[PDB]
Amino acid sequence: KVKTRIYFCGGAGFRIGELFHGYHEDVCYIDTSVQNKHKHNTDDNTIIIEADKRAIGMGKDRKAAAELISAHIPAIAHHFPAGDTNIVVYSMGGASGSTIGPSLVSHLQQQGEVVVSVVIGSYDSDISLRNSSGSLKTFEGVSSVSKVPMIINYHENVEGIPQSMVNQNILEVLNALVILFNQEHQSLDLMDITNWAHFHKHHDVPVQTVQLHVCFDRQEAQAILDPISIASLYTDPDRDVSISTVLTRTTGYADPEKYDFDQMHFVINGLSIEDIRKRLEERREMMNRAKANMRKRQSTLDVDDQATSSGLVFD
Ligand SMILES: Nc1nc2c(ncn2[C@@H]2O[C@H](COP(=O)(O)OP(=O)(O)O)[C@@H](O)[C@H]2O)c(=O)[nH]1
Repeated sequence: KVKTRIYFCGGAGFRIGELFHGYHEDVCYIDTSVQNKHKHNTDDNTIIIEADKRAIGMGKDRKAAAELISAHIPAIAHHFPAGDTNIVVYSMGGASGSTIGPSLVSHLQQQGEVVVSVVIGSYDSDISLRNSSGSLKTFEGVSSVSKVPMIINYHENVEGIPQSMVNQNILEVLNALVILFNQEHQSLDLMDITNWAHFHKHHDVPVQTVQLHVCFDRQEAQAILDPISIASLYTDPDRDVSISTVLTRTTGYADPEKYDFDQMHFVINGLSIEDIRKRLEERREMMNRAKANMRKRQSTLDVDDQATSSGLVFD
């Protein structure tokens, strides 16, 4: 098994993967569109799921995408087998990443794998907000069905903010995660990472969506409310000090000769998910208000009008 398999799904996943290229060898790409392919997509690392016969995307139709892709998931998972750790990357407001991604997480978690999702919330229209809300609900559904808390590292496409800034934050996270999982750190074993992610095995906590916060100093980790499970890396072992009360804690000692960071923390909590739910709820309340206030014009047809079988009408 590879140490870390990264699954880049849908357009956002493809774009992030193109930016991330060279930072990790064991990556793969799954989409419903050939258009999203770029210079780093090969026949060996990419699966394009064709619809009855073309691959032109799903255009934010989450239900259609799910109908298409669901039956292909076992084959895809067989083709790109799980790593010791697994990272799945996709947008929430689209159609393909937000179905392929969570479907892969569900399949992988049912096999007992360790999985983290890196995801993007959006709400630039009624349909994409509907998609992001469905995706948030999906995380909860996948947590329930796979019986393993679904871990999401969440990024919002804040209306008005250049997506390039969100992409950069995501790359920083993917880089940090790859280091965390690289199996080179003293005192940090594979089962240590496994039980950090699968903390539900040892604690009376709800099996539900949890949020992963990648923190680059002590103070950022400290700010995370009600932490459930924390993995910490130090280049100086003498700095290994528990930050706050936490259910599971695991630490690794990174080579200070190789690494120019003091410490990194990967903090899982549950509470922060509520902030996402609340944010989408508020956007939904605005959207429904706007919808309900849209003016509906009278038909241009009179009751005295006649139409031909093609729809031609003569005045
Ligand atoms: N931050 C960021 N957001 C993206 C990127 N690509 C797409 N998105 C967002 O994701 C939404 C869905 O697009 P896409 O991921 O291509 O949909 P999909 O192919 O059906 O999964 C878009 O409306 C954007 O809000 C990207 O490269 N970076």
